[PDB]
Amino acid sequence: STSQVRQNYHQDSEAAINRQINLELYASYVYLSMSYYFDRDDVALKNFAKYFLHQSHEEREHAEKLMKLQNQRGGRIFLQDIQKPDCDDWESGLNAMECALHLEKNVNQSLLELHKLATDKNDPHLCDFIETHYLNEQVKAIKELGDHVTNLRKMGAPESGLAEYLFDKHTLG
Amino acid sequence: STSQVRQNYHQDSEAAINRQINLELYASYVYLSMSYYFDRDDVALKNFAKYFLHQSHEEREHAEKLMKLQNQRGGRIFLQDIQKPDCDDWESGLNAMECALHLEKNVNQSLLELHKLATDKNDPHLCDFIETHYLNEQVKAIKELGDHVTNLRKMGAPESGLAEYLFDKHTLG
Amino acid sequence: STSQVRQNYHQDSEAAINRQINLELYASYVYLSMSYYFDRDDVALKNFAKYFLHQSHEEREHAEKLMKLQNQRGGRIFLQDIQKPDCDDWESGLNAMECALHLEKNVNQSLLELHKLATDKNDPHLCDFIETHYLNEQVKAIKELGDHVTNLRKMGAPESGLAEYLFDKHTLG
Amino acid sequence: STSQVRQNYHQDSEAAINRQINLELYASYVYLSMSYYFDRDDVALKNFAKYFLHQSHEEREHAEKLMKLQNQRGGRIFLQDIQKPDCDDWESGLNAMECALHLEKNVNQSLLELHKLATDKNDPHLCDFIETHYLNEQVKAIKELGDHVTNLRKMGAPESGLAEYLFDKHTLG
Amino acid sequence: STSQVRQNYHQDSEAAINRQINLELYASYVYLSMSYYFDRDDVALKNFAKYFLHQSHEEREHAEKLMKLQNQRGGRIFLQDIQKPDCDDWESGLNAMECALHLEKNVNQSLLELHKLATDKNDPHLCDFIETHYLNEQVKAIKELGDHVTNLRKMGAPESGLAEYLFDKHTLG
Amino acid sequence: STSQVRQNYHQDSEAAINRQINLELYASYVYLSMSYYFDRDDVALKNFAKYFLHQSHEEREHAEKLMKLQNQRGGRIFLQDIQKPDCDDWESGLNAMECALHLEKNVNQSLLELHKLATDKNDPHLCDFIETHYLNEQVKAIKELGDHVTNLRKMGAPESGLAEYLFDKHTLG
Ligand SMILES: [Mg+2]
Ligand SMILES: [Mg+2]
Ligand code: NA
Ligand code: NA
Ligand code: NA
Ligand code: NA
Ligand code: NA
Ligand code: NA
Repeated sequence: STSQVRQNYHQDSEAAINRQINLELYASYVYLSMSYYFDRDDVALKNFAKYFLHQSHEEREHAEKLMKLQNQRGGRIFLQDIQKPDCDDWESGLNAMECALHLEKNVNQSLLELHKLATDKNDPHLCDFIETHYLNEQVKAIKELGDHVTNLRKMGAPESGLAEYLFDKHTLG
Repeated sequence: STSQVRQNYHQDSEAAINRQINLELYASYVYLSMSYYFDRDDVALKNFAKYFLHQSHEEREHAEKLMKLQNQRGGRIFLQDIQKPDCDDWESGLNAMECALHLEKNVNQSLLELHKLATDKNDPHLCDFIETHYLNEQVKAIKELGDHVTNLRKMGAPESGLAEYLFDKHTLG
Repeated sequence: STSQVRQNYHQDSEAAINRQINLELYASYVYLSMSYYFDRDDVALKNFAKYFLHQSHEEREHAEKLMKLQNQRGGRIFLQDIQKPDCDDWESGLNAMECALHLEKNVNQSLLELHKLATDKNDPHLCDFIETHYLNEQVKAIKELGDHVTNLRKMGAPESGLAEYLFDKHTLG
Repeated sequence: STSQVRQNYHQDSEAAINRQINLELYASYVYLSMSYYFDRDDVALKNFAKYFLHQSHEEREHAEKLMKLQNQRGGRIFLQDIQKPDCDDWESGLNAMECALHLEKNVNQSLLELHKLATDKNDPHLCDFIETHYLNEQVKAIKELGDHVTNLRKMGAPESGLAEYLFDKHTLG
Repeated sequence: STSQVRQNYHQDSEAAINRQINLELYASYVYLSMSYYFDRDDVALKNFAKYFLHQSHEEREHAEKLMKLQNQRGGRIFLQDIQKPDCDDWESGLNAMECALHLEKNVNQSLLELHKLATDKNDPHLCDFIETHYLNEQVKAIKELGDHVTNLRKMGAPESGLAEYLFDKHTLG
Repeated sequence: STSQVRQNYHQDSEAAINRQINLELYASYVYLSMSYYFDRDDVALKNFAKYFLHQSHEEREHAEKLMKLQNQRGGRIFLQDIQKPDCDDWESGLNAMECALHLEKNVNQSLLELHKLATDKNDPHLCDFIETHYLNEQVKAIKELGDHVTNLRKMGAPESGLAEYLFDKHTLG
């Protein structure tokens, strides 16, 4: 039953990796939802749409990198349903950015727990994988989203549609 | 409630489009599952893996094009859960190709039903969209998969691991 | 007696590093043996030979990088005899790949123990050195060797000399 | 009061980061002092001067990278006075190199303590930041300075002004 | 005790030069503080941050040019502590620009006093050094900062976060 | 038992070739030891280190060329342990060069005996192999090492660390 390549790879780590794959695919789908919300004719913030579509594709890449890890270590990928996002309508550029920030922080929390599990199972390969490819990426993503939220709020989002328009143009464009 | 852009776009067409978006995302996820099955150390058919990863990404693009259509016509996208694929283990290159063929034919059946609905609702824009971007793509995809299945079977797949190896190399490589 | 550069570098870490240098040189010599086995006129698998010669040279590089580490930290290199490989005759491409996989897993086990020692001695520099340069390299090497072994077996190695011939051509060539 | 981006970032880590920023700025100022000592008409070792000016600028960059970290994690930078170096007159190329070595080892000790704190607070992001950007840099810097000191001493520094002249020319030039 | 190069270089001029070096290093550190204030996630004015980081680096260059002067004339550099800036929190883009203007005017006042001292000691070399490298630079810097402050105020800074956002984009970006 | 390619290749020649392979691998390991001795922080002669690392790699190439010969003639390679060098500490650049000269002369002596054996067994192919690839190489290597030793001694090595420094720079650099 054991993969010929498997070495120092705990079943709990394999299970946590599968959970993280699902979480990354969920995040990708959330960002997809936000992108096409901004593509609506009654929202019409093209650069918000592009920003979130980019984020969605990046999240898919993260999921695929975790799947690659799973196979590299000799674990077995078990996919689950990708839950629909909590929203169909994201209300505003600012609200979408706030939801993105919350999502990224939740993903980061899951990564930190994954790292803690790896550490407890003395899996330095897994630990350094997470550190190299995920943790810093998360920190950057959270910082960027915080900057966006701060700027939008200072500009007067979401009540100033001029605010969101000009943010779309000058920051995301 | 009606989008300012909406014209000659039936609610039933909007609903069918949402169903098709979900189906395309499902197909993408199925192909993703197959790709990383072939990336397993105990399967190790890299070009099968690449082929299915490519198919997964193409399916995601098809879904995004349908979402774009939905917004273009003034419909509203409603996302649903993306169901996990029926399999974790696809057994063989031949079996995966057969499942892909079955999937593509099911998607094609759904597209033909969508076209029938569009025709009944006298929506020539939607009909042409499906014809131009989806129907011929499906016919080509089905023909290619049928060619793959035929070749694999003639070569002696799935019992001839040499068969699958050489197919991976010479057709998909 | 203490090197002017030495800082947070435990004697046990220095000793384990010397052991790892010897192990890397041993692995290099093993791969050299396999390469020239495949260069024999009665084996004549040129791309197997090239593959293992490449592996031998890579192993020498790994050993030299550990020696560089030892000097960087102010430890002192103590070289030992490089034991001859367990085999003169590696029997087949498949058998050689299986022995390579076993060797790489043993080296990986030694690296993991080295990491554990570093961790226990609170030597984060050493830990991240191992993580960055060795652990992922090992995981990749093991995965590749597992793929090779899987493919060879599925093709019918080692009884199908056609199998090994075609693997030599299409994968390693 | 808590930054919107802050996650898994302990107050003690923030405080230690501020201490490290100050230490890096101090080191930069020390190297600046040494550079312009070697620019004196009665010392006149241009390549020593360039070497230490380079080191000063590198130290400033390290400090700025720590400040960037602090903001990335949502901590708040608190700057302190940058203490003047212990010397105005560094006496010789050899003495300056020895003081630089001592300084670099002290900075390294502070980095190791920072890492230990990060580890204790289970901050893998901070740990890998230190490992990636600082620890190896320190090891290299210490090794280089040790090489310089060794060479100078063997050449006959600081009593052989010919020694320092030729070292300036051939190593640092 | 007298440098072999020293000629027409008064001790009071040497002392005033050392004071100016310290002042330039202080200004550099102030600008550094402002830069990373604007890099905070709750401020998030990237082009303000870049502007002040640039100013900090320029101030470092000014200090180094004065140190070079000191050595050229045969005076001896005596470094002092670099005092921390008066603020950790610069409150707004406008407030930071106003503080920068005040700082630049104080540095200019110190340069004018240095020039007056040079004149009184009949040190035309020192006088023309100050005139060529510093005085016009100061006049330009003050004019630019005044323009920034004027623009920000007219735009409605600091109460209009839109004001600061758009200034960051269009003037400093 | 006899290789299909074997012709005019005496068992004694095959045995002597295996001995020479081991000797070449030993010499490569000796040179490796010397290289990293010169990489020590308390020796710090980078160009000595590079010179000996180059020699080590060349020796490995010589060994591989002999292994290739063995297979070309239809003999069978039998590897032995590679003995550790007689020294961990090579004391000085001059001492290392003297040991290298002694080593090269011993290898040359072994090559001459190999040639004599070939001649006695009327193996002109083997004779001309040795003549073409090894004997002249040895003569050149010995002459170069003698030049190095002569220069070092005349410069005042090993007591003049300035001597070794400047030799490292001007001859080996
Ligand atoms: Mg790490
Ligand atoms: Mg004038
Ligand atoms: Na992610
Ligand atoms: Na499709
Ligand atoms: Na290795
Ligand atoms: Na530093
Ligand atoms: Na200035
Ligand atoms: Na040789």
